[PDB]
Amino acid sequence: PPHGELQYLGQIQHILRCGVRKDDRTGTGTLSVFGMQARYSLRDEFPLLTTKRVFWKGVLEELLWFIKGSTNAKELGDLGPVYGFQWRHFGAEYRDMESDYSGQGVDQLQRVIDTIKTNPDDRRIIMCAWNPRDLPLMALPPCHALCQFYVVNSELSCQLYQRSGDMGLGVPFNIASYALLTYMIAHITGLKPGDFIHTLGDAHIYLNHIEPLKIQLQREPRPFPKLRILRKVEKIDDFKAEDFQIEGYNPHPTIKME
Amino acid sequence: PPHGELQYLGQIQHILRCGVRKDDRTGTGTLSVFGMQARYSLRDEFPLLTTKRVFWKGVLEELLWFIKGSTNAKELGDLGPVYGFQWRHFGAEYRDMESDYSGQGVDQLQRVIDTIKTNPDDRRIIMCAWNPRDLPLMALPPCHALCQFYVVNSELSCQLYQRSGDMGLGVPFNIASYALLTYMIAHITGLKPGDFIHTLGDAHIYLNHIEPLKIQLQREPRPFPKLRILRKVEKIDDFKAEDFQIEGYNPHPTIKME
Repeated sequence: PPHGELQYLGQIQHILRCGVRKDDRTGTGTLSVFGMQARYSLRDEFPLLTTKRVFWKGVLEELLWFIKGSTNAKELGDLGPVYGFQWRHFGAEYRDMESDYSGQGVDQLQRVIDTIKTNPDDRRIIMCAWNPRDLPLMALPPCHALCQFYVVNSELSCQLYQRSGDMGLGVPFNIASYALLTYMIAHITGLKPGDFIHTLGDAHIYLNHIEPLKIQLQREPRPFPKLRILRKVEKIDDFKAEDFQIEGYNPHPTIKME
Repeated sequence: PPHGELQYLGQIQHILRCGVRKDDRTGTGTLSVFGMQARYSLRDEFPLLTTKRVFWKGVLEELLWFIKGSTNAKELGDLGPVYGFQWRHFGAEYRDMESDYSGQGVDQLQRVIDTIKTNPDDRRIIMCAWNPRDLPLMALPPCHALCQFYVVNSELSCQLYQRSGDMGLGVPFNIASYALLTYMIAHITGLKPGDFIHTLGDAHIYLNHIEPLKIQLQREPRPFPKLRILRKVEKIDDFKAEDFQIEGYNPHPTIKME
């Protein structure tokens, strides 16, 4: 039964071979394919990629920061609404990063947790993230990412749809990130993690990443690690970095893409 | 190079074999898998499924009705905001179906067309549809479907993400529907149709459809038809049913699912 990371390596191989040239916002070149999907099992393993060392400590710390709702870069400097502010205070008007937003906006993340435990069958267990630069740009701007949860047989699955995905830098970091979110939610709802499904719109490789990813393709995945939560934790806000332990992670060396 | 409909038949076969029992809103049973994707080429063919006769005339008429923005069921009886009203008047307050909503709300569909012709590289060419019953239900309710367009080399691609998909009845009808939308938009933006990518959250087969779909699996797809637009058309509002001709469609017989 093949290793999940073979999907990622195959998608990289496909973009290299079949991707078409397409420029991004800033006019920087990519090789691009529209529409991809991959599925990573979260059952007794954790999809932290092994063909390069992925920055797990930063996945953890940034996710914890989003879950706090912070718009204070210094906790990770008044950034405006980023993934925390929209995840915890969606639609509440944003003053400074120090302000007080209790009971203000939709709390998308708590709403997710609450629906899982009031109606696990619900097909609408959805949380969206916006790229901050889109918010001033237009009325009803499109989300950057939408995440859907699904529960069957006491297992929690998650599907992330991203309207674009940077295959070299952003995608491995996001697989780990939404896998960890799924572990965290499953933990507080008394469910077992199931699958993480990653779906992209414009899946792209930046031109300056082709060579480093060409070498990464030569590497054989090792068995994924396990993730342990080392405490019975109750509310999603109560998690801290020290509650998590990655086990049996043995990646190939770091690859710098910029 | 296999026929695109083999993907659909395979997904049906997978749900039958591996789907887990899961109830819908009304407590009706389905076999369910979370996360699927399929890709249908729109290049010199049109993905109107052939293992059963799909109701093309109703795909066309309902799509044309959505594009009108109508909330008048009699044009296809004051339904409230359905896919037209959100596609053409997103956020404008809805009185009666006869009212006057020019310049009211975001016109998601025109916005899509306008971005394709002002910035084809844009990764944010997105239009969402809501299930009407969700609108009174909560603040910032999740979309039912999100559709993303993509342009490279003068080809227009579309990805539909649906948070649930009824595999027996709804999915063939939606493949044809968003394929036709893609043909229509490509036509008015001077592009060639590219791919239609169909991605689902909870992909499910209703229990009472298992037997009919079991027979449908025994059938061999025929070559997809072609779709012709028989007029140079200018604005998306100017299309009419008689502008379209399906050619070389030779499906297997109708299958009634209810």
